[PDB]
Amino acid sequence: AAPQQINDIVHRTITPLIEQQKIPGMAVAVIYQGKPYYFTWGYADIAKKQPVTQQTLFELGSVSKTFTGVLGGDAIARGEIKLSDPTTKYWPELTAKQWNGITLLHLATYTAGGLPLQVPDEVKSSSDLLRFYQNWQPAWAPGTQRLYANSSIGLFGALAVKPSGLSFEQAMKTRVFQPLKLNHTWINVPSAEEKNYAWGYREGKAVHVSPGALDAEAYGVKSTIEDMARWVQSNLKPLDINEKTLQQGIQLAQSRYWQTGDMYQGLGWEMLDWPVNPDIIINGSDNKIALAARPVKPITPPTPAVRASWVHKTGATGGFGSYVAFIPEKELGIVMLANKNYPNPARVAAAWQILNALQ
Ligand SMILES: *C(=O)[C@@H](NC(=O)Cc1cccs1)[C@@H]1NC(C(=O)O)=C(COC(C)=O)CS1
Repeated sequence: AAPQQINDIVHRTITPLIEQQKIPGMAVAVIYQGKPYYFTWGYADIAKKQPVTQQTLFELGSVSKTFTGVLGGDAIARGEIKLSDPTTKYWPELTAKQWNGITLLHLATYTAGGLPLQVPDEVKSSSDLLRFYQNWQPAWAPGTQRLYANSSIGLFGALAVKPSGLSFEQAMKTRVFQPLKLNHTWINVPSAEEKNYAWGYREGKAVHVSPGALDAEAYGVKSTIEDMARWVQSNLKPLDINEKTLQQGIQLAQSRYWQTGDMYQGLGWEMLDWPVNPDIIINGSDNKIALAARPVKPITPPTPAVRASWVHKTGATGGFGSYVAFIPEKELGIVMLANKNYPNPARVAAAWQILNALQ
């Protein structure tokens, strides 16, 4: 069991959320004074009456970008890449003139100048990808507008692993998942684990995310509530991580590279100063704002990770909705995994109500 205050706020917050949003299955972890407390509701498979458990795998959707950002941070710490490196250093075939001046930093932080939200479904092979990026015309100069984009950070992740000689999946397993003992976190779910893979539900139909180019880097990780609680713990307290470059990569992913309004862009993670205005984070998570182009101000040098921050990331696929938020100064965090893609503001409002009650 958990402290009664945790049980109380979680039951009082999540129960009406599930009823109002018609969520079939949900798992929540609260990290309180560094320790995890787990809660499950509902079904991973409705028709087959399989309950959500602490071993159920959920599609994290864009929460995957936090792993990509940390893996990139680890590569920086290893001396393998620098964020100021030009994109063309790692992909010399990207010869089109618009790529002159676009750095890894711009890719990682969605500031390359209008790379689109999605890689087109028609783009599958590395030859298709090259044609896509060679034909793309920026709307803005690099480093002026943030436009959230799988095609931007997805390319960052693919290029950041090139010096290592490893595939993106192998780099992620060897350099992030394995050192942190994330033993049930997968880019590709093995056959033997399919029994634990929840179905997502979209308009009442059971669905799983479809393959797409750069999916692993941008939205393709599946994980359990236990592994996600450990991921939060690791990002809350990197000084407990023994592998020095991973410790440093976690810190670098919470550095503040750009500001827009009151939010700061990290590597994958986004941050605001704590205490936050809850209306700012709730309303800012609505796709009307979160997917819009917004002007950025550079932070030179990037601010080293600030402990008194609200650090967070939403994620979705067609059938799933996920949210992670944590406050390093308070040793406090939350993971919310659900097998329905329900509106971002409802996730953020519930998470803030829980964490604010426990601060
Ligand atoms: C990040 O979470 C992101 N999801 C993906 O790009 C991965 C997906 C694979 C299949 C469907 S989404 C954002 N999620 C969503 C969503 O609500 O699912 C978006 C909504 O898109 C528009 C347009 O409103 C944007 S991409």
